Amino acid sequence: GTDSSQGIPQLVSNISACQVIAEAVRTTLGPRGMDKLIVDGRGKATISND
Amino acid sequence: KSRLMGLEALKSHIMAAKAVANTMRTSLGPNGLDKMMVDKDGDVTVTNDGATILSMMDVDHQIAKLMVELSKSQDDEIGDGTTGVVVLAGALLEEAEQLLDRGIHPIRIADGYEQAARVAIEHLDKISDSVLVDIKDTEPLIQTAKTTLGSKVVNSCHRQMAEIAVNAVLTVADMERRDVDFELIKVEGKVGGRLEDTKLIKGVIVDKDFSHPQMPKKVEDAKIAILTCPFEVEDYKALQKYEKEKFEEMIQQIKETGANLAICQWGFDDEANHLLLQNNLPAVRWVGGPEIELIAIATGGRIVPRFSELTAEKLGFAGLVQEISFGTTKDKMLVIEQCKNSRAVTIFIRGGNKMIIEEAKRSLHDALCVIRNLIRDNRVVYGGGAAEISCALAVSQEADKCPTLEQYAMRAFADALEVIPMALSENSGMNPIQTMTEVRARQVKEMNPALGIDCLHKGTNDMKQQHVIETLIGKKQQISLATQMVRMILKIDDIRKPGESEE
Amino acid sequence: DEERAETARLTSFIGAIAIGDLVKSTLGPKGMDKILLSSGRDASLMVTNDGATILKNIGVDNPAAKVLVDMSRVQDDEVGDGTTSVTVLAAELLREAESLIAKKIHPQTIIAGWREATKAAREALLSSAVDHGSDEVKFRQDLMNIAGTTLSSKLLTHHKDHFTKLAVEAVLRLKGSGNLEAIHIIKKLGGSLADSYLDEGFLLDKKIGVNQPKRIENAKILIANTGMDTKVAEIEHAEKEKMKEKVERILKHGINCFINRQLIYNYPEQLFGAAGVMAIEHADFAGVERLALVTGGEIASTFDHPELVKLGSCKLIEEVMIGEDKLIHFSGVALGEACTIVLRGATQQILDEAERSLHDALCVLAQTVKDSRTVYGGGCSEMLMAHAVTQLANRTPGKEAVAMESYAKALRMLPTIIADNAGYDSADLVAQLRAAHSEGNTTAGLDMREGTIGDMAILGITESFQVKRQVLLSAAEAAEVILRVDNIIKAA
Amino acid sequence: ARLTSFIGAIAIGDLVKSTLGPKGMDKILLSSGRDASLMVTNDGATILKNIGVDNPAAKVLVDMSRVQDDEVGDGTTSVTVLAAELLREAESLIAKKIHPQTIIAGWREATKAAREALLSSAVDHGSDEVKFRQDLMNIAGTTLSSKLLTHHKDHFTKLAVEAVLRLKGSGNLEAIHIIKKLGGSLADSYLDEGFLLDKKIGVNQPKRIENAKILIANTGKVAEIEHAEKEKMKEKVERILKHGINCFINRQLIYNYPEQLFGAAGVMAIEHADFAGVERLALVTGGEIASTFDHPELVKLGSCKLIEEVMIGEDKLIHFSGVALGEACTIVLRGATQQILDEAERSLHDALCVLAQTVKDSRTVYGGGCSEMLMAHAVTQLANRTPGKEAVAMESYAKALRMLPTIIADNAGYDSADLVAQLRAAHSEGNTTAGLDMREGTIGDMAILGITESFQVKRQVLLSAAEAAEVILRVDNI
Amino acid sequence: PAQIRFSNISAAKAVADAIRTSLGPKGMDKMIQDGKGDVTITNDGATILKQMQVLHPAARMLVELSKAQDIEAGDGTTSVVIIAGSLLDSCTKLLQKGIHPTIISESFQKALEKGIEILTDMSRPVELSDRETLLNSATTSLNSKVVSQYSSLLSPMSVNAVMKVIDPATATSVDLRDIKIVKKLGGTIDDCELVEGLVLTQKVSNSGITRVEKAKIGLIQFCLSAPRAYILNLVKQIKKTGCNVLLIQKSILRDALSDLALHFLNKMKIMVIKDIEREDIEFICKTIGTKPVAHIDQFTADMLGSAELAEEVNLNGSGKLLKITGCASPGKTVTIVVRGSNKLVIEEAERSIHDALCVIRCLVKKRALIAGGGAPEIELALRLTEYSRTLSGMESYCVRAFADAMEVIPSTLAENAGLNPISTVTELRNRHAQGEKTAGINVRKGGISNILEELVVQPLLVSVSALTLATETVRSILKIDDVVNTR
Repeated sequence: GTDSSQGIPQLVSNISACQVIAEAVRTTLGPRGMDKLIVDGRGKATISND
Repeated sequence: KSRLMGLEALKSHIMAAKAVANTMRTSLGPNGLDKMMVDKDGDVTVTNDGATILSMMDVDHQIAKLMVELSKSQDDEIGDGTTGVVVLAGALLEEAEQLLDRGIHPIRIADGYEQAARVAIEHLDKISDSVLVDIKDTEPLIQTAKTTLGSKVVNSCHRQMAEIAVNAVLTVADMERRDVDFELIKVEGKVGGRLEDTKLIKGVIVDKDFSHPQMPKKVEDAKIAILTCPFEVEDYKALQKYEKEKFEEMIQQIKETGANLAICQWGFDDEANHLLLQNNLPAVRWVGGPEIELIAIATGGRIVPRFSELTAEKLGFAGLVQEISFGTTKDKMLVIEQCKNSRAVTIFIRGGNKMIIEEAKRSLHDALCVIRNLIRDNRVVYGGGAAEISCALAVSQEADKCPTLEQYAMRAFADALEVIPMALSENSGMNPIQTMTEVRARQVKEMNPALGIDCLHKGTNDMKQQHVIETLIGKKQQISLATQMVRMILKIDDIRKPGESEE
Repeated sequence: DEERAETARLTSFIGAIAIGDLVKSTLGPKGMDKILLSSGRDASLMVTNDGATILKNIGVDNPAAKVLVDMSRVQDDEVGDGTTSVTVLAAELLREAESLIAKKIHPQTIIAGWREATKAAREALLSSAVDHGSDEVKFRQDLMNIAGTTLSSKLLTHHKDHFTKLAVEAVLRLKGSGNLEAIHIIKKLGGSLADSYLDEGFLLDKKIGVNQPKRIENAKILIANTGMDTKVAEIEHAEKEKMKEKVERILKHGINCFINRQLIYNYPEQLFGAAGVMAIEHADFAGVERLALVTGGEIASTFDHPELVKLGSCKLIEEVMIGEDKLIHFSGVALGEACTIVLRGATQQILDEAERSLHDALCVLAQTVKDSRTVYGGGCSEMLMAHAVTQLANRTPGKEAVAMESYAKALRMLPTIIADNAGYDSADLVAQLRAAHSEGNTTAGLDMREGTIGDMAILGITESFQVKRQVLLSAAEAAEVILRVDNIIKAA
Repeated sequence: ARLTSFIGAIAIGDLVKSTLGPKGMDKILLSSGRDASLMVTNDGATILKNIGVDNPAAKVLVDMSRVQDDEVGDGTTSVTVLAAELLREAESLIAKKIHPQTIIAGWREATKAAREALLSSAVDHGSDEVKFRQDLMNIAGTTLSSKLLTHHKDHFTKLAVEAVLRLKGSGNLEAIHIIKKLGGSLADSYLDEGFLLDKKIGVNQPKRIENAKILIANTGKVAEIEHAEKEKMKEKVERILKHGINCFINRQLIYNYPEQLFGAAGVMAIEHADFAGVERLALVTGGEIASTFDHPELVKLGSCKLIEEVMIGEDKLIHFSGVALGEACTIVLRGATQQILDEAERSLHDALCVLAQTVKDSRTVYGGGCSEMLMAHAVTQLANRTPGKEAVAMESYAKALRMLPTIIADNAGYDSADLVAQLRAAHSEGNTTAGLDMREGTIGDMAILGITESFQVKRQVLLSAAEAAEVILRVDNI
Repeated sequence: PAQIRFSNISAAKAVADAIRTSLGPKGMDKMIQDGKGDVTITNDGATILKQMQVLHPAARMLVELSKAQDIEAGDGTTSVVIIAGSLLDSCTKLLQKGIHPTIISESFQKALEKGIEILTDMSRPVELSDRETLLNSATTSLNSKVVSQYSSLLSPMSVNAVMKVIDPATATSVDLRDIKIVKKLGGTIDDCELVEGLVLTQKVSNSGITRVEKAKIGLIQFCLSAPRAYILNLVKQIKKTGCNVLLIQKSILRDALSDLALHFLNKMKIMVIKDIEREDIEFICKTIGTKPVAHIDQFTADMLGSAELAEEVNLNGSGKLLKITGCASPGKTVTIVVRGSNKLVIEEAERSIHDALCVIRCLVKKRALIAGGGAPEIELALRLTEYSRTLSGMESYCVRAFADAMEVIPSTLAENAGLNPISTVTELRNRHAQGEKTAGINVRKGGISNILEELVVQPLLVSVSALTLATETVRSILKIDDVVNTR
């Protein structure tokens, strides 16, 4: 339970939101980057490094 | 709340994936505990081959879905011993987790396993004491097919069954291109019968009905049709004029064309066929679709369902003159064997058990890979774990003259290969540790690499006299397509699952 | 539907042991009847001492127990009676095996012990399967012994005399090679089990009425297609014209009897009687098969190609009325093998029970006409198997010496439960029988009509070898089949 | 309440099960949290002694092991394991609805056959036949199992082989004697002739004395009668100078005015030794025990000839030599820990007790569990003969006799399901001389390898185990 | 095994004790509003058992016993339940003592045959047909009702109907097959007649001639329908042959004989009666000899049934009934033409005539008679106790267990008549052990005396059949040891 909609909480929520989406693509940088596997939900397995 | 990520992701998938391996590691070896298969519908059967086990099972975690996806891409490669790829998957993943305990990055573990595989396959070529002259090897092919049948009493009819196998690989032996194609499907399994009635017929006996149910079946002539002709009182009088028309135009177009045993796939009235019977020529109503190639290869022709294209050189074709009661209590089936040889060849199985049907199709296909690997690349390795111990010793030896941290992968690699003689010895009801390390000591004191694990409970651990024989393509494909997927699992960290609403 | 290692083999063993316990009490000639509810709305509270209908009626969803039920079906279609004992022996072997896994013995060693133990029991059966003189020097009472022991928990104790007389005329006349196609069983209602006697045909009368003569001699007899007769009305009318053209094609034979299978309304029957044709509609098709070989008339769809003499030919066929019921005796068949038996009793389950039990009795009698060797029943053969397997376990070294001994216990638990369902003492007498069988050699066994040890060759409780070898082999194979199989998608 | 009796006895038999055989693994005798710190022990006999047993039925098994304890020494663990295994066998027969009295009768008539089948293989050794040595050294070594003292094990067998010439009257276990100090090892024991107490007058008291007639002393207007009691104890020290003695046991405490006045009169007063050594002082030297010593005036004293007291190598290494019955062959090691104090004494008592059983009756049977397999096969053959429900009660009596060489193979680290069963199958035709070797872990000729065991402990195990079984099986309530 | 057998014992004992107070004529009425509103005010336990919501197997087998005892003898319906429930209650002592249920069941079989052979010669049998003692049993049965004033109206009519045809069925015993019964609403109670042959009650109203001496009879079940082809051909066949009295059935459709064919069948004025009763159709055909044929092309010349006098005659002044004599084999079920203006004098007359039938078939299947009302149960409880004293083995108590379970029938008869049950039962035992068999409890006056003077007597086969059925079901429920649902 954490409420964050005032101005400094606004920017803090925004930069935590950019940090998590950066972690979602963090390992894929470089030619030998780590693969991430996602699906569509129905069984369409997609392994990507892009 | 909770969010599983990072290296703890890699910990969670491995204990997932090796759990699947923990299901399959009790199925390794011919003395492995073979295993049921129960559908969601409610059907029940038994299978020993692990590929059917993994394919017809339904898994929940996506790593196991990846595993069965890639191991089904190994079934076309080998099809035999696809269990061992999953066993080595779990083994290398366990040892990779053991290296991850010491802090090594899994990319380094992955390409260290790759370097250890580059030790492994080449040392397998070094210990390759294969016999390459296995072309006219009809006498050792009994021993080749013997270990494939070794789990059952099929060895007691291997004087029939293994000789069926050697005649089968003799007949398919395209001596330059060396392959079973989609046409050369070698199965006619009569559900119901006995051990010897699985026997030598290179022909077509399908469950279709007769021309006439009391017709003299002796159609020696290769003048035989296959029709694409369907059924497509002034209504019935016009249709009966179309019926005697269809006689005097389809059958007279046949008399112009030569398509005589009119095996129609659709509706017809047999009194026209009965008047053909008074003129002494047969014609069957309501026959099956895709068997035109199997019928038509029986002298060398191909699929000819056409009205006009079925000519005197591309007839419905017939194999070899024999007249046995096909249906003893069943309706007696089609004698499509009269004339010449079948290249897209197919054998008579009368196996009453679904197990002996399943093994005599797929172990015959595994022969059709490994006796293909007596022509495509005639390189055999003495199996029964001896290949794995001989390989693991040299992997540990090559883990000495290398200066990197990658060394700890190779020592993690070789011990993982030790799960293969362990599960051979565990499923055979012996001490899994002591038997394998005693065979390893016997190998480090005696340089024969054909000392393995006595799975058959015969005399000694020497695989020469018992002929537990795999091929080098079947070993190399196994190790390489275990490494190529251990690297695949180790390169995947974050399964951000879609629709699983990340709060 | 995934599982785990400790759970799956455990619940498989529990399901198979539960099936063997649900055929435990209905074993031997002292059966405690179980009640088969099918809850529904008004499921009959049916009692039965036969266990084959129980396993037929058990709705089981544990698939290892479904494999056990299926192996009981294989034994049911193989021999008939004994599937209760087969399932009991298989569940007993599994109860033995899970105690060995409790001692941490690998299952493959258990199967390796059970295989050679089964081979030793199979040769120990031949060690005492002596061929009685019931077919050699033609004893009749020993046919009554073998057709009394498999006739336990049944209704025909009056005309077990008649069934054994059919066995005498089977070894004399009705052997095709021991013909299992002559097994022809009919009955109606009114009376009791003392009304079984001889016939040679099925029960359908002249459907013209009593106006059709009885002795319709020379039956050229098969199956027809449609009933005969004289713009939809006009299209069926021209079909009626073609069908009258067809009765003009069948009248030139001179037939007496005929089997027109389809339901015959008025003027088809009228033109049957005008042409002297019989119309018999959908009997027991095995009896029509006996009309197809013992009489001659095969099944047929149309009749356009058989036209003059291309039928089944017989000598004599009649349709009579005896005892104010549709009792029809097809006297005068070409080959006098399918001697039908007619009874007139009380209940309707005997319509299947007498047929299946005469199939069972004639199946084990056919086992005797292939090979009349037989052992002494009452669990004496089971004691012999347990003693032989016990001595072979005393000789054999290795871990497998454990796996044989429990196997011998699985044999020794077989006559105990039949004693346990006898009401008489079980443990003391089976122990005394075992201690006697160890030195006071194999002619001694258990009698439950008096509940004692006694010479079974004197008391004449026989059992055919070909059913006992089948029982031991099928039970051991089913137990090993489920023993090889541990942790899969195996159960829910 | 019959099930919980079996449970309480099975727990006690389990708490000596992993200590069975000389590959046994030690348990922890942790206790009351004051000073409980640690106790490791391979000896299962002292395990049950330090068990605070709760169930009173298990107390019966404990005291049956106590009856086994003072009889021969080691053998409590085998009796307890065999009895708990018999009870685990019997509770399986009870659940099959057999009356306990039939099981008791089956135990009895099975134990009779198992007793006589030991006598069928009663092999006698050549130490009491042809005066051999090593054959009795084997049983003297395997009674020293789960111990350390193998260097001067030959000294233990020396005290054994000198017993049959010197320390047996009827196999006397009173002429044996063990003491030790700390600092050193297995290589310190030697032949001594008594206890370790010294001359006490000091630098003036000489070593060799002439003749030690030896017994017990007493002790050493209110103040004047206190001086009168001093005069009476001074009358005593005048009455002891006219004796002529040279040693005396001083069982009650004494300060310097009695003490120096004793030794100036030539009286060496030995201050309150443990009474077990004073037993050897009573007859093996020959000086009895009293409380008063007024009435021995010249005749009613002790009788000995020579007692000497030397001081060798950091001990009070007194060699009480020259006694009138020169039989008190005393072992003085200088061991490592405090545990060897009771261990060497009790292990020599256990060894030389069954060695005295051999100098009574030197028959032996091969150890390593093959005698257990022979009794098992013997009761199994009788199980195949008699009818009735009691034929079942013999079979389980076989099974505990299978479990006794199993557990010995089990605590050896080796597999035990195979070669115990292989030994059971091989014993039926490849007759009695075969057996289980625990050290190399195989099947071998036990008569060739010489792993034997005294008959007078095997009969005492096999009888008393069934005796403990029949008592607690017949009890059902409370 | 035992935990389900005990539940069977408890359920059958509880369902037997739910009607145990209703034994005897002083058995009080019940009221169970189980289900959805059952006002079950009745003193007879058979209809109580037929409305009992029963889910247990062993509780349902006694409901099967009720109908079995009603089929065999028609009387003693609650007795076969009370004896069985007391026996199954007494099996619990034999189960807890240690006897296996097989020995219990076979010892009950031995006690059953011993009790049957003890009861069968301690009777006072009849020697001939003995119509005086048939009327005596009628005074025991047909009276104590509202047909007590119709007792001489009804008893010698059925006695003479059995005198006419002492019919050879189950060793020349009374079947349900003497001379065919009918019943007509209205009339007086004295308007019953004893007929010879077939009677019809339904309303045939023909103005013309239905009175033919050679009344040819057919059964054409083909009525008329609605699309002329399959309509008039049966009437043309009637004009061919001349079947002047034909019973009509509406098995095809509803417009049975429309005016096209009805005037065709009233140009000779055939007997016309529709919607004929299905169970009595085959009895009508057994009477007549015609064939029950609906296919109009299957009407042959040998389907011509025989009849001598066929009239739509106003029997007893106004009842337009169709009586028929002179048939092939008439006589289908014992004639009492139940006429009554009131409804209760219809239903009670027919029910008491069926009671008279089920007792005279009891009187001549077994031709003995005992003093009913607790006397043979006390006799069995004495003689079987002596026999169980003579008997050895584990059966020696079970027959004794068979004996004490016999004692519930006098005690309930002692309890429902208001007497102190246990003392009157053992006083009856003391009187019987030194006196006679016929001593018992006269419930009709409420006192223990010699019943053969006080005349509460019953035929033997009621008691024999009740003991046989109760021992059979007790035997079966003891042998029942397993149940399984989910087929």
